[PDB]
Amino acid sequence: TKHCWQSYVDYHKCVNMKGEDFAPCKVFWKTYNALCPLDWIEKWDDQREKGIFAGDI
Amino acid sequence: TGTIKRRVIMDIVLGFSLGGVMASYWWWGFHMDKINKREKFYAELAERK
Amino acid sequence: DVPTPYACYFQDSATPNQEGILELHDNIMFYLLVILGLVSWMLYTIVMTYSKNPIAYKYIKHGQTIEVIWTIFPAVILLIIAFPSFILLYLCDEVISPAMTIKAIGYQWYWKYEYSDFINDSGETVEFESYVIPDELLEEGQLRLLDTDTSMVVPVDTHIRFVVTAADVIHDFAIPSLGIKVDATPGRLNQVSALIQREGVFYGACSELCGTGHANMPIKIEAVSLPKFLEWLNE
Amino acid sequence: SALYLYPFYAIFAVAVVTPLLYIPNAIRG
Amino acid sequence: WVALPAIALTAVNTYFVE
Amino acid sequence: GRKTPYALSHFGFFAIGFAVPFVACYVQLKK
Amino acid sequence: DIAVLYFMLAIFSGMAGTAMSLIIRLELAAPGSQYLHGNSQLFNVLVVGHAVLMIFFLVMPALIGGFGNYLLPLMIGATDTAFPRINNIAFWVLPMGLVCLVTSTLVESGAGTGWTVYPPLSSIQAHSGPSVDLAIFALHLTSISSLLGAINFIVTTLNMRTNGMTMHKLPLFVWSIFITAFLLLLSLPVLSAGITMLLLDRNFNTSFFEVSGGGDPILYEHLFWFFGHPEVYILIIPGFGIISHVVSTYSKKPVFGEISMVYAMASIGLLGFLVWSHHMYIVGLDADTRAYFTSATMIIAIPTGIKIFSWLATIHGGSIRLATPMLYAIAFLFLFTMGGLTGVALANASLDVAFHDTYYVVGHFHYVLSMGAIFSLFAGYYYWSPQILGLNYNEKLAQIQFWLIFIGANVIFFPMHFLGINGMPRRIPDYPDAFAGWNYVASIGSFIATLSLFLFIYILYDQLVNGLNNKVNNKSVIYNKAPDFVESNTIFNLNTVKSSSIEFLLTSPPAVHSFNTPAVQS
Amino acid sequence: LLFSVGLFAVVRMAGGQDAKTMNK
Amino acid sequence: DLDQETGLARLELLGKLEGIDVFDTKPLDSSRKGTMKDPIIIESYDDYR
Amino acid sequence: ETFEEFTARYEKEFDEAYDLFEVQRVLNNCFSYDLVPAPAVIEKALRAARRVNDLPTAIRVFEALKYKVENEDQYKAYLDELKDVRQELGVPLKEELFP
Amino acid sequence: RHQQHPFHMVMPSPWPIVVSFALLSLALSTALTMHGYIGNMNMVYLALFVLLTSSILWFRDIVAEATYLGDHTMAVRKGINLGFLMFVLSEVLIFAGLFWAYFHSAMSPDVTLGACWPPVGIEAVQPTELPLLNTIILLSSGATVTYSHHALIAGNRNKALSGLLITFWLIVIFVTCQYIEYTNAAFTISDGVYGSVFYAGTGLHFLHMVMLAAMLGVNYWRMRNYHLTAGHHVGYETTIIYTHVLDVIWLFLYVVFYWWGV
Ligand code: HEA
Ligand code: HEA
Ligand code: CUA
Ligand SMILES: [Cu+2]
Repeated sequence: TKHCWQSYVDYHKCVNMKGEDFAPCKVFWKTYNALCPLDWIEKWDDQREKGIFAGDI
Repeated sequence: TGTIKRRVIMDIVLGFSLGGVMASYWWWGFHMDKINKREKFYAELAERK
Repeated sequence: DVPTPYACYFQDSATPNQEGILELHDNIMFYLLVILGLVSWMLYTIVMTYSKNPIAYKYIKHGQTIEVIWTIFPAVILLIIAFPSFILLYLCDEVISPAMTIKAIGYQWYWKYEYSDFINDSGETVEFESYVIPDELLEEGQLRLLDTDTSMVVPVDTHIRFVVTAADVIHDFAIPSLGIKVDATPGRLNQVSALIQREGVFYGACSELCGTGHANMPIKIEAVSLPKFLEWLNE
Repeated sequence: SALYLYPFYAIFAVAVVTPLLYIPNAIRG
Repeated sequence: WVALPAIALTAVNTYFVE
Repeated sequence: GRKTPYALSHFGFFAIGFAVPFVACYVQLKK
Repeated sequence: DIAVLYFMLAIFSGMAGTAMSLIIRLELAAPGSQYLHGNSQLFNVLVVGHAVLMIFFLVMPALIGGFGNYLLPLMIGATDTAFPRINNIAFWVLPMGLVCLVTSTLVESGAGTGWTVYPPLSSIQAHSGPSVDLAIFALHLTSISSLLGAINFIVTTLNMRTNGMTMHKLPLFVWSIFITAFLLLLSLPVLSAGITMLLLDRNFNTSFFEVSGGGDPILYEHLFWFFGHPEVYILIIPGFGIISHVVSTYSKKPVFGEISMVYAMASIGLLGFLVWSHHMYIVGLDADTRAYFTSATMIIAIPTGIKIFSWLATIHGGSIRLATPMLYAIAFLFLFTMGGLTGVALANASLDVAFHDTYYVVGHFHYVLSMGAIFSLFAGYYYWSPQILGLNYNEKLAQIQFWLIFIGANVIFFPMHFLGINGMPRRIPDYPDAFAGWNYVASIGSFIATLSLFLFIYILYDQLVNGLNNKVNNKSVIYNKAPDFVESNTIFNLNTVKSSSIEFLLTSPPAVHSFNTPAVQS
Repeated sequence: LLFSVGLFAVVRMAGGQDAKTMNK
Repeated sequence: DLDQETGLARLELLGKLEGIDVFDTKPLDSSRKGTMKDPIIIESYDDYR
Repeated sequence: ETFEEFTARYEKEFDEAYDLFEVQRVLNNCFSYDLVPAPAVIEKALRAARRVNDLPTAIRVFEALKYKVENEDQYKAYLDELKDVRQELGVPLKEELFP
Repeated sequence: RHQQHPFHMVMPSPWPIVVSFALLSLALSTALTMHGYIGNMNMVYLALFVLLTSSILWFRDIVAEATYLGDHTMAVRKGINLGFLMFVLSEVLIFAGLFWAYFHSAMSPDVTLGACWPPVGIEAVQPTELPLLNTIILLSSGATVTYSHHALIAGNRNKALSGLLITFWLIVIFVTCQYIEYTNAAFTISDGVYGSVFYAGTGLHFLHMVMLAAMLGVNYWRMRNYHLTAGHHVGYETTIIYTHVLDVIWLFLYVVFYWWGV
């Protein structure tokens, strides 16, 4: 959907922090699997395991 | 007025008319060829699954 | 369909997108051609029928009210030529309908695709890199420089979205049989919602230049039905 | 005066001779 | 004259703060 | 000059101006 | 003064650009025939050398500045151009850029990536053949030299207005290139800033148009658009001035609608900046934004239509005298009406989504820019050349050059409107097999047009040999034949050397210092 | 025009597509 | 700023206070006939103007 | 602007002939307007041609009206009235002359 | 009396300075493109030095034409004034290009690398310690020369020298303070899409201001040889104030990063 960053941050600020049931975050997981690419997830997982990922957390 | 007024009126009005009949036969002929061929092909693909 | 030698028109419309583009194109060509018939009759009549006598007519820079009449006339030409442009942009721009998502990305010599509309029985998001066929690998039956080895395959009567980016000088995929044109920028993504009318393999090419390999980047797509796409396993 | 225009003419002369010596290195590596 | 002098005095007063 | 003030300098000047894409293409095809 | 060398460099670079045309089209004839380098090695280098060398080196200097520094002060009445020191600066800056551009072609590999060098990876990856820095410096010096000449033309027709002309009945070329330089001011230094931005990105690795750091190429895309759209209006509007003067003096010195004409040219100068838009309509901007864009390109299509209806009224009802510049003006008008028609065609919203980077836009812009600008420069040379050069130009060979150009360029750039809609890609070195038809006759036409250029060279060499029985007097006498003068003055200047049939009264060739006494208007 | 078309015919016609049968 | 070379700034100041301008700025349209019996008069510091 | 004020104003400007190129210039411009010339204007034209001591311009006005005369019927009517005017003038047709 | 045309002439086309500046620009081309990838460190400084020296030679010949030979008049005065007043409006465009580039980079958020701008990793300077002095030192520069101009009209020397020299000794202090600000800055040219748009829209002022200091040093060397006078309106006399209007539009740049940006 619009502003894919907001979808990814919505279900990424899920169960890492903000312990929530997996279904409302799973909706946005399925939203990110379509509509948003798969090659760059390695890049924006390297950004997260580095710790200077652009999410606010 | 006179001859140049008669000629600009007849000239521009017949230019309207000739451009209109050239593009009108063009659009009629080719656009109706498109409606025949494409709507018949879509009729085949839709009515015959 | 496919390009053909000595072709006047473009390929066969299989989208309501290309049906609308062909309709509006014939509309604007109609208004263009009445203006061309006008100006051709004007120039022929003036240059030939005015052989002359060596006097020219006296009247100097003037003609106020009839001149502003033929300045108001292009404005009504614009309004009648631009209302179908407005309605076709309003009909084509919106993407709200539910749709299958296939996403592309291209790196200077190829494309690759990913099918994630529907988490399948294996559950794995698939990839295949659509390379070219060079001079040694030529299937002599198929046609050169539109040769993509691993085709896209897309079900008929299904809304499809092309949600793409790129890298590695960027460029755009364009399939003129079904009329798609987007950015594929490195940082920004965009979609285009389009169903298809019929079945059959559709051919396209790369619009924007990438450099040393802008020639050898063909783009094709196959159009099947729902059960033939259902049988397409090992994606 | 011109007593400074003469060495300025000299340094301009070498400054427009030596890039023309640079360009065969630019084409040949 | 009054736009230069007193405004420049206030400028030099505000410049000494930081 | 005695034979060419501007009699051949037009032809030769335009021959150079037409032939410099040829020698640029030649030395770029030789790489 | 500057004008003679200023024209000689233009002809030199024009034969170079037509040689690039020859090579590119000779490769584009048949698939993979003449050259093995079907890549950006040598071929995109050739199309950038072609495009940037010819637009920047030919139409820009001769159409704005050659007729400017020879024919703006002589029509307004000025002695010399108001800053006589920096015309000399700008023009001698130019062939240094010719050397810089041929050096960009010559070096090891060649980073020639089209004339509209888009960043994302035209970066340091391409700078092993570092050409594109030399290409952007050649474009940068041509940029600032045209800027300098623009300031000079503005100040010359502002302060050195001879006491004839007020601002209400000005000549069309004078007011034309005043609008041209006033339009050039507002668009040149933006792209100068973009040159130094992207040169800093590709030299000192800060990379803000590149991929890394979140750099975005669309800012540069807006920038070079915002320059290159008024750039093509610079390319055509002094052409409109020259066509106005030749349409005037070969048929009927009462022309249609002066104040209307200069209002329409100011309307083009107003509305021509703020539509950079259609050139990448397609990129995925907002729908209301692109619709507003499409609506405003229609209103930039209005006033040029008003002007060509005016010249249509002008050639009507006048004693035409079909010399070679009148043929240039009538061919100009016929082909430019069709090119503006295809402009309205491309100017729609939902048609650039089918027409971008195909040969349909290529045939369109070659049609307007080539036919309009080069027919106007043809008219200008074959019009003002016996005044400046002093020699008569062998009218029959001028006629056969016109017909040969007309049929050659028409049979080049008419098949592109067929090759484009079928879905050709732009700058393709090796096109698919189903496109081999019309490119063959395009190659035939390219050889026709370069034959006509060589015929122009034989005419330019025939400028030596003083034919008297070939062409003597434009606007032959009406009913007099015993009295002898230049037969037309619609305002009564007639002061010393300036009149209403402006600057046909200097001498052939004009003196090294004319205009001793200030002229006056009635 | 005849010299241009004849010069085009006697400069190059060589090395094109594979064969007419391949197109078939 | 007096006693300097090239006194063209003299007659700007001189003509500024006395009327007679410097470099014949003024126009002319004497509403005449243009006829050879009484042409427009020509005054110059020369035989040709 | 109309027919009659045109005729009056340019006959008044036309009896200011006094010369060859003056009468030929006023013949040119008073002939080149957007109205056919009045017969009184061409009678003053022939009388001014007698005044300025020149015959071939008195031929030239007739081929000028032969072009501008816009039909053949007004041409024969002008041939009639201008014919007995020629009998009191002495000027020939070009078609009677064969150069 | 023997009269003339008001506008004037120069030395003809075989003149060494127009060939000098052009061959100099070709030397600058070869410097910028051969140090970049073959690495000749010495001669890009040589090209900049010969550019400065040829500019001062060209300027020295034209000010010799101005006063040492005495050519310009009121029409040419109005012409040079209007030309280099429209040069201000030409500079407004290259200004507004960078202005609109930063306006686009801050109005449209890039979804990567700090969606909120300034990004996560780069922190902007507080505008109150040094920049609160910067806006007031620019305001004082723009506020005391409009009285220095009436001081030059009035005919005295000490008051005009007082206002003039406090202005331009003060902006030499401004050169040093901008140098120490953009020396002490943590983030650099190679950061974000934020660094070398902010450093570009400060380095443009650095370039303009070192050219400004060179121009007014030559103006003061011209002033000390009794060249300029309050009646000597020759044309260089009026081209010395408009950089204060350039600094007012510099303050207009300055405001878009502090009150609206952060
Ligand atoms: C000097 C050259 C020149 C001129 C004058 C124009 C003028 C116009 N151009 Fe074109 N154009 C280019 C050169 C030029 N162009 C170039 C070089 C490119 C891009 C190529 C690239 O850079 O690689 C381009 C690209 C370009 C595009 C980009 C599409 C794409 O990239 O595929 C579009 C689309 O809108 C367009 C449209 C127009 C229009 C509407 C005009 C209008 O100004 C024309 C209006 C004129 C008239 C309409 C004619 C007179 C009127 C009538 C005959 C009677 C009344 C009729 C009507 C008013 C309806 N141009
Ligand atoms: C200055 C404008 C101009 C002119 C005149 C021409 C003229 C020609 N051009 Fe080109 N061309 C461009 C500007 C021009 N072109 C541009 C901008 C591009 C796009 C580049 C790209 O995007 O990379 C392009 C692209 C382009 C392509 C690539 C198409 C693409 O993918 O977009 C091709 C293909 O062969 C081509 C061919 C030709 C040919 C055969 C001519 C023939 O018409 C040449 C024959 C004409 C002449 C004979 C004129 C001679 C002129 C003079 C010497 C001076 C003027 C007058 C005189 C005094 C004589 N041009
Ligand atoms: Cu990208 Cu071709
Ligand atoms: Cu455009």
